[PDB]
Amino acid sequence: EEAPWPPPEGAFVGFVLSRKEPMWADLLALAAARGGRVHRAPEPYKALRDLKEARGLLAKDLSVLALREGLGLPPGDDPMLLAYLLDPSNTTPEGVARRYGGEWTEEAGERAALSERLFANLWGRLEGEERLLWLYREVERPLSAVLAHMEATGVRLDVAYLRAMSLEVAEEIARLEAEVFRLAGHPFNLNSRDQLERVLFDELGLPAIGKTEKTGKRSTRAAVLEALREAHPIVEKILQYRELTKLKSTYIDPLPDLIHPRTGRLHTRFNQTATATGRLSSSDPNLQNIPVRTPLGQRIRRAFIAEEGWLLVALDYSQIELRVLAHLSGDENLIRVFQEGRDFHTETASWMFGVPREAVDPLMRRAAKTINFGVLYGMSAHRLSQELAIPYEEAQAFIERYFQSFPKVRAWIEKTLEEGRRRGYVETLFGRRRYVPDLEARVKSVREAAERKAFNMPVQGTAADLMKLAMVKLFPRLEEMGARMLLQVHDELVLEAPKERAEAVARLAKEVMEGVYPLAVPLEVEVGIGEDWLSAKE
DNA sequence: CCACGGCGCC
RNA sequence: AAAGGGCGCCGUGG
Ligand SMILES: Nc1ccn([C@H]2CC[C@@H](COP(=O)(O)OP(=O)(O)OP(=O)(O)O)O2)c(=O)n1
Ligand SMILES: [Cl-]
Ligand SMILES: [Cl-]
Ligand SMILES: [Mg+2]
Ligand SMILES: [Mg+2]
Ligand SMILES: [Mg+2]
Repeated sequence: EEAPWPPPEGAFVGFVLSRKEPMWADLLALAAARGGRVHRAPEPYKALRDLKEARGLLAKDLSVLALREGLGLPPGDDPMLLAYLLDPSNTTPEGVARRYGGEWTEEAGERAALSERLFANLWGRLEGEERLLWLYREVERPLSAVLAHMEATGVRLDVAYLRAMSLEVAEEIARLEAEVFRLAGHPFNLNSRDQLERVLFDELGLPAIGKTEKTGKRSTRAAVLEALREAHPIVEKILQYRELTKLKSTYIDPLPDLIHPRTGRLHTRFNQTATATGRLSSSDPNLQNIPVRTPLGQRIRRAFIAEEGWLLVALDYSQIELRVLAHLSGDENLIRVFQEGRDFHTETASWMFGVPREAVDPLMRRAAKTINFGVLYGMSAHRLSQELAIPYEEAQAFIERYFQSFPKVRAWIEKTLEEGRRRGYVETLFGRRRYVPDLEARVKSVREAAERKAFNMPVQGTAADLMKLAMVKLFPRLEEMGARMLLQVHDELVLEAPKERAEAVARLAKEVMEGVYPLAVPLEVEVGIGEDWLSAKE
């Protein structure tokens, strides 16, 4: 069953890393399988040079390690991508092997054999699924090479700035904690919401605003505290303490340790088979949880900087999910908002707060956004009434008035649920599927939860599909200009270009992103250039 | 790791 | 008056 290295062209690779992060790992073993015959590499790094592509489970990760080693080894077929298209609950090689056959072990030869076996199995299961195969060939497979480039290229950090920030934030946390304990009259677990609830609402007697979801306790969530800002001096201190503590522990302190000593850069890991709707995920750091608006969240982006002689170019799709909803629903009022170049959240804020659009400040706009997303995407009158501190019947009436402004959105939700009940799944514009078997559940809460998943997925997943396709379309032209693609998070992409090319790069990227796919509304992209991510994000 | 819950980012 | 989606974190249980 064994055979000498090197393998024939087209064989499936298997590999074992010393740790899960390819930029940080040694390649313990490398092997390839073809016709069930397995070829094991005598010297893994040397053997990488024999391969023309990385074809097999986790191909992107081997490509990342190859790039570190100065080798252009593009990722090719990967059964993980096939499995994820078949059903996005398929997210790990372990889970995929368990579901479809075989076993994910710690031996390279066995992994190579499994890759071959899973490719055949899953490819067969996809026969005739032309829309999923289009996603595979035109989005997922080429995107894997883009993600390999992003992860291996990494991004420069201003480590001196982070070190200073850590000292400054620690000092401020200490001051805040001390002042909180003084205002409270005693020390307590400032990280315990149960203890906070007691201090705020029993001991200091502040009025409670909201109830927690499941247990109906007095909520201490940020929105409640924000509304109690002027009720007691302790409140603003708690809010600040919570945020500083969180960002220090998750970003400010860990980031400098993630700088790779060989590259001098941070190598964020991107995963394209991780979420239920098709959104990309990042880890080490998870970029998702860096706040956009707060001073410290902004200071964190200031720590992400361009290489000397380069600039960062940051591009953000403006309200892409709402534009997708306009497209999918065909709602005329929604389409009109974007055709007329208006801001959805400002327009609706003006409507719901009864003030002119110019009077909609960022605080009001933030409040409106939270209401819009909650209402559009399925919040009940009960929850809305509690959070808005209004009677139930008033919240129920607001919801009806809201959808009366966008009548075809409701029609779209209903049609989507009707077809989903029939088919057992829902789909994005490009045909990415999420299975929703609980649409036929008899238990009311179980069925209704399935419905909310079902009509949310086509919007979020289509937005994600669009970003991924834009990345695929942009990448080769970027490389032609000597530029790099570094980060993707939220609705944003961050590139790095030589200073002399940055303006041309910004123009090209905006164009490619705005024209990625024709919709019933235009796509808008905001673009900025700077030596750091914050300066570029403006 | 799994469950539960509140809370936090988009 | 059963609780928007996605992704996380922590706490509590094991
Ligand atoms: N509470 C929230 C917040 C966000 N989102 C989803 C919907 C839009 C997407 C991106 O968030 P934002 O960029 O903040 O929203 P936006 O519509 O693009 O508004 P803005 O112009 O302020 O960015 O995340 C959501 O479902 N629920
Ligand atoms: Cl650098
Ligand atoms: Cl379901
Ligand atoms: Mg936005
Ligand atoms: Mg949970
Ligand atoms: Mg938040």
